[PDB]
Amino acid sequence: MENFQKVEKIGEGTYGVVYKARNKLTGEVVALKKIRVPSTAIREISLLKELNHPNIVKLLDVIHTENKLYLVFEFLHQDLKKFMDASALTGIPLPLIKSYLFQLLQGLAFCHSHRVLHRDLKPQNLLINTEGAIKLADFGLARAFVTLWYRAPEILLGCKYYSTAVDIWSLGCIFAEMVTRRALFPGDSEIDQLFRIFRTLGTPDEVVWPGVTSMPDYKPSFPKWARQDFSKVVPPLDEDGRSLLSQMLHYDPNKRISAKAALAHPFFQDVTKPVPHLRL
Ligand SMILES: CNS(=O)(=O)Cc1ccc(N/N=C2\C(=O)Nc3ccc4ncsc4c32)cc1
Repeated sequence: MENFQKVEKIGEGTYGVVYKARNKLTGEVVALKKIRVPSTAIREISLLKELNHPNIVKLLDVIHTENKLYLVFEFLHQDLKKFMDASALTGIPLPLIKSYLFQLLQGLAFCHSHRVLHRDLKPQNLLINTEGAIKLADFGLARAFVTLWYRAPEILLGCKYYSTAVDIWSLGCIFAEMVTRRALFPGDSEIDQLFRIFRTLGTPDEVVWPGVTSMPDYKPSFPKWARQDFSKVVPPLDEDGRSLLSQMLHYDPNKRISAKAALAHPFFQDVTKPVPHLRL
């Protein structure tokens, strides 16, 4: 805490405040996260600094002093949310959307292989740089240690042991948002969130989701809505994209496409790595 010079507040998070800081020694610019200390957390966090991948924000150091916990991460200048706002008028070029989705899936496939979930993906957690790369931030902090727009159905229905599938659902929601320039399910409460999903994808039943009527928060009194055509939901997206999106938004967590299989989807046959025009 004394070895860093806080430059600016980057924003309050779920587990703490994040600051852009300069290492008073090395002189390097980093992202300092003050966690708002259980031994289990220390161990779980420790395993994360060994998780290195080009599409994951690197956890540089863990400072545990005076019974306080600070996480030092690599620093990137902008998040996807800010980039989307800046591109609201023209929208993000399809090639860039494809590139970003492709890299995010590589990052998830890597984390999922090590059995590490995110559980709380959102545009604010996706960081981009001038090189055309995009990285996932906050990976694993949920295990070691409010927007509901990207929350998977199983979580909303009370399933306690969710899987890697919840991250695929969130990514599918972000995918749709980049394409249409509007959040797909902008709920303002848990029941509103659930109902917005049902009104679009249809109220789930035992046919599409075996075991759904046995979920802890499922109510037989839920209204029964019909499923809408994806052509209406994400209009400009081509057939390959709609096909991939539909598999990312399958109700049944077991039928939902995995990150690895998504990487082989036809939608990515012509993927490239364009460079975005960022205004820092
Ligand atoms: C509000 N968007 S903006 O682009 O205008 C300002 C801005 C500038 C940089 C960043 N980067 N933030 C982060 C960064 O560089 N590394 C991180 C590691 C963990 C984490 N947990 C939550 S954020 C966050 C970051 C995020 C916001």
